[PDB]
Amino acid sequence: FEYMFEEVPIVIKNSHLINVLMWELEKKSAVADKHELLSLASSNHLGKNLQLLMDRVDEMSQDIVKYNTYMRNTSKQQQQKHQYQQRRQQENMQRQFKPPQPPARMDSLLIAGQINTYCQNIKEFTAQNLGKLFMAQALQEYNN
Amino acid sequence: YTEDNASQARVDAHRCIVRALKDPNAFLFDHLLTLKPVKFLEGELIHDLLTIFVSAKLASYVKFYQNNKDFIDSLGLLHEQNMAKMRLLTFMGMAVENKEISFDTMQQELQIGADDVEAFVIDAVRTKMVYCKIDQTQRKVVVSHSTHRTFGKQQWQQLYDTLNAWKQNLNKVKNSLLSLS
Repeated sequence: FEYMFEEVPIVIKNSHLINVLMWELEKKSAVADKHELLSLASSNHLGKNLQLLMDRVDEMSQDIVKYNTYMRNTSKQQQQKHQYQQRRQQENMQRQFKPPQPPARMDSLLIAGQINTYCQNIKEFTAQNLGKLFMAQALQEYNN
Repeated sequence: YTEDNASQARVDAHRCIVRALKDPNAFLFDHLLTLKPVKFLEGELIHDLLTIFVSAKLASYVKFYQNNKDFIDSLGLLHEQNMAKMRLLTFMGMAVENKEISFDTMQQELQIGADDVEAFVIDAVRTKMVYCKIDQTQRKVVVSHSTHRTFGKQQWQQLYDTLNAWKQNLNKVKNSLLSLS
């Protein structure tokens, strides 16, 4: 699952007349403060990040519980046919069926790469809020 | 204007205050004192009421209603709306200082009874000047913040050493957060 989707890095490019128009707009505008990055309360942005993860691991729990049963299908049937090996080979000396399919394994790779999308983002979410928590340790720091 | 042609600045100098003393939401009477005509004018005219308003408190105005019933009531002004401004500016200047302040102060400073406080605290917390709170069970007024009437060189000085360590504490994290990558 590491080469399941490789990532290509993005670099921003423009002409210089957009940089004129970036310099043109920024002066002539209303003052839109950029404050929305350092927000320091998100627990339902974190909550639905983890709740959408939990149903796919429960989907992953569904996939390997039946993977026991597919082995529970085959572990009986291999010994039952080797019982039928020892049943039928003893039969012709004294005279002188369907194997199951597994769960189809592209969905089991699709769930791990989907849980790979939860793993990179919620841990990048982790120090993202913890950075604004630790800069806020410096905000209360003089106040007695 | 300048000091020279502040002689003609009589009629709007009356008008700017007595339109704004009709206005119950004009809250800065410090900007009406920083003018070149207004320090030049003194006497009975309405600038004399401003020094009762800005630094001074309701003890300095409840004398003044006994002296002139005529002159404050003459031009543009009714008295009880002026009172509720002066109810605020004593209490707002009190709520700068203590921020642990009890209930009995305002029955004794602002001269109302015991149950007239709790509607009146909402009047201060609505219009944006002091955001106050009541721990009403333990009979306390905890406030969050308060606004000042005139500055001083102490007043810049509290702003300096609070902000200087706050720059210095953010110097440490600007070092530490950019050094991660």
